[PDB]
Amino acid sequence: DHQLLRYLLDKD
Amino acid sequence: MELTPDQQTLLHFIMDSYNKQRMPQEITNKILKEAFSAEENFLILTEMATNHVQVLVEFTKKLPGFQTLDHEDQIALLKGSAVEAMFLRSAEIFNKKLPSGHSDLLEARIRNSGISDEYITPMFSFYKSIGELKMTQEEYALLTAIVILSPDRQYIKDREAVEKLQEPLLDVLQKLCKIHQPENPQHFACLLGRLTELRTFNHHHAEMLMSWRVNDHKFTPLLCEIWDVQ
Ligand SMILES: CO[C@H](c1ccccc1)c1nc2cc(F)c(F)cc2n1[C@H](C(=O)N[C@H]1CC[C@H](O)CC1)C1CCCCC1
Repeated sequence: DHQLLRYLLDKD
Repeated sequence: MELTPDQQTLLHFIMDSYNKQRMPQEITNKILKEAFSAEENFLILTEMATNHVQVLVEFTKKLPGFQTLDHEDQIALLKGSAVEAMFLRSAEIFNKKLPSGHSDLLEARIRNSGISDEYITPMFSFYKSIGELKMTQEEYALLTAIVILSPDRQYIKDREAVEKLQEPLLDVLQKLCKIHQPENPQHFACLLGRLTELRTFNHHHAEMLMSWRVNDHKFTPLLCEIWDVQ
């Protein structure tokens, strides 16, 4: 699970 | 031979995006300012690497077509390229001209970082080999984009989709090598060969870090995700 990378990619 | 209007557009856009990084002077000033202990150097590295990953993700999402890729392949490309991109940026910084004797002190400070000397030696040989290529900012930027958009990464489902995005960047870089370095026709091949050497920094990356002469190897949650550390 990689929620921080997923967050940074999907934000904005 | 010559860049097309679309290629000049792509080049300037990659450059603008690449320049959002911390300036080399900001990094070298910190290291050259004073001698730090192995404990202070470990934290300087985790702070620098955390900032690098953040800036890298922003640069990556701006790469044409990256946002159209399968979301799992997007993560695979990031994890697959983060360490290589870090060392390519460190090689760029290491090779930036500084006042007489500063590059000697920088080298000595890096050697005194706190990690095993067996990891320091290939680092300097790679930096030296990048240095002899006398790369421009455009070459470092395009090569970083090419490293990120490598279709030959582990767990990539749709390799053709990645290949399609990498091809225009490879084409621009080849033209730049033919323009900037016309006396050296092996320059483009020389740059692509470096990318194979970059991949070696992957396998023993966690080991190099755990070899740091510190009591606790505490990494930020972002670094735990992108690297293979706990
Ligand atoms: C990949 O790190 C190696 C390293 C060497 C030795 C041990 C571990 C790693 C490295 N090579 C460097 C070359 C330099 F010219 C330079 F200025 C600093 C350099 N660093 C560390 C660092 O700062 N890398 C940042 C990463 C994110 C970027 O956006 C900016 C560079 C390191 C140097 C020693 C003190 C702690 C930090």
